[PDB]
Amino acid sequence: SEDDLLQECISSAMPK
Amino acid sequence: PPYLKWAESLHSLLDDQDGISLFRTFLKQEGCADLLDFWFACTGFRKLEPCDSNEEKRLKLARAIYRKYILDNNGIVSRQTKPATKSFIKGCIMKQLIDPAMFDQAQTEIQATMEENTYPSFLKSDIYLEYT
Repeated sequence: SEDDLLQECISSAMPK
Repeated sequence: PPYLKWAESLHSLLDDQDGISLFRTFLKQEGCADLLDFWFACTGFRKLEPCDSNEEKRLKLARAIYRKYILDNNGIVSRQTKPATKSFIKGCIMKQLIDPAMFDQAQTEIQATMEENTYPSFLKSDIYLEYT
């Protein structure tokens, strides 16, 4: 549905 | 030393951005970075609260994760997740009943996949060995 939406989701789960 | 902690548990590796970066580079070269991206996507999805204001974003996100990693049964994540697990996820998507933990089982299966093959291979890889 959107790589950009997935990227935002993935970023929110990163450490720090 | 961080690099030493990464060899003690996958959770330690994935809790360090340098570790994540190195590991993803390794996975990318091995053609399976989707395993890690999916793992983080499930975590990111789950932390979104199921309130009215987030409803539309959550549905679009659930669909996105489903479409890229679960839909076509040919991608590496899809190949490494169980039929019944994917069935349940598809049902949540179609019914629009998307509980925050709906991808939990799939995430666990993918986590096991990494622990079983790529994680160990990473710890014995040139990339890791060189970094240390």
